[PDB]
Amino acid sequence: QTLHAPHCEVGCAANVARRVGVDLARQVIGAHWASRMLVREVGTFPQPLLDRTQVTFSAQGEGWPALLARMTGGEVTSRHVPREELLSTLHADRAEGGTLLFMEDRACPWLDSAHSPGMLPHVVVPDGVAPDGSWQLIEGHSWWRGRYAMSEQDLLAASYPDPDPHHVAGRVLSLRIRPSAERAAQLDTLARQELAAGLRTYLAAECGETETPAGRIVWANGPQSVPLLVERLRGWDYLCPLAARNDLSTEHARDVALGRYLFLALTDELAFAAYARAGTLRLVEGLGLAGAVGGLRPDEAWRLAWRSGQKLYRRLDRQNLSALFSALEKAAEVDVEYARRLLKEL
Amino acid sequence: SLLVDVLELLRPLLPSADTELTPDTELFSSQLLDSLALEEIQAAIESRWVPLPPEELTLANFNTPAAIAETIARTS
Ligand SMILES: *P(=O)(O)OCC(C)(C)[C@@H](O)C(=O)NCCC(=O)NCCS
Ligand SMILES: O=C1CCC(=O)N1CCN1C(=O)CCC1=O
Repeated sequence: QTLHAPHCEVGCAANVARRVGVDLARQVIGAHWASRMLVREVGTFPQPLLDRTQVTFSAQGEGWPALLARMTGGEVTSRHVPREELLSTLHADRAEGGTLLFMEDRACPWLDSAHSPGMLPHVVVPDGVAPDGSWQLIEGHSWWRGRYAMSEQDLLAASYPDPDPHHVAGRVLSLRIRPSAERAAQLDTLARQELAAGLRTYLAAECGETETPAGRIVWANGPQSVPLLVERLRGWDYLCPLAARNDLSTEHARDVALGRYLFLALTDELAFAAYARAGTLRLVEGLGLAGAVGGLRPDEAWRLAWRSGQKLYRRLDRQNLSALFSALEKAAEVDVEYARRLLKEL
Repeated sequence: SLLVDVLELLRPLLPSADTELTPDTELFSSQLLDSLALEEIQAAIESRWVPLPPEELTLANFNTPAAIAETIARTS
């Protein structure tokens, strides 16, 4: 019953969107076609937060907050809220959509993470107070997806942790996104027009960079994205021989852990691509345009890349990396043909 | 028979032959199986029955042998 997605904030957003009659995965995510390599690397000195060269992939494009806001005519706003205002802010957001509430891994008993706040904060969707007086929390990540109960006292404690490494105390993302009735009746039309726009951005194949205290950030869009991603990721072929060694220094141990994490985080983005492409296919079907693309399945191609990423970060075997590269090439090739034929009919 | 097939493929992934394996045995909440075991299960399933998408990789679907067989049956 609970919706979910490979990124927990996206699954959370999907549940809020459904409250107001919006199918996030089909009409918002699925309507935003995108493909992008991102790199963080040495730029202009000094960059004190640059800890390592880092590369990943994204199919999020402009991201669901921008898309959801303009498609519904609403707003997606991050704020920090005082403890005395939290419950009333949740009830006020609820009348118009909902709230993404940030909180540490260790505050959520179902995550079984009492020992650590996580590398990044968790997010949940409050679902009002049950008749028995407990608050309900919706979990948007697929692995733990579901609804959970928490006392009002535990909820407020969870929202204002001390210490607060992630700086999530009172942090709410408010989704006030209830469309007008006429807008809601038109949503598929807006999704169709967003669909064509993202396809044009993708074929435009723009790119850029920006110098930040955490390094130079480089991005490249479009058909070029996955070839450039593969060429860059080749640089991590040292991971498997290094991981195989048993004379590892503390440094080389960190090298392996962070290299594995690079590929774990990449794998979550491959999963998101699979999820978003499947959304695009459902959108296209409902729009009557499935004849345009003639059986091409970018959703399955990215699902294969996803599985290859899982095997790689789990095992770091010698040939897992090349298998991942093969799967990505195939997904890149399906994507470009799918996009070209779909855009022709739009 | 699918429930029988799942239990069979699960048996060599357990840490010891001592380990009780019933349809209701908890596999992942109980730390009984690790990430490498999950890879074997996913690979077994796409080789034999159905290519499971991310949407189906949930603790609910994979925590017991009965849930796994349910997942295969429902999605095949
Ligand atoms: P592998 O890491 O893919 O193994 C799969 C898994 C289900 C064991 C894995 O996703 C997992 O459960 N990792 C640990 C979960 C946890 O409590 N981590 C910190 C909070 S998310
Ligand atoms: O999908 C998300 C949202 C924030 C975050 O860290 N993730 C990654 C997956 N995840 C959880 O959802 C619980 C612990 C973890 O690493």
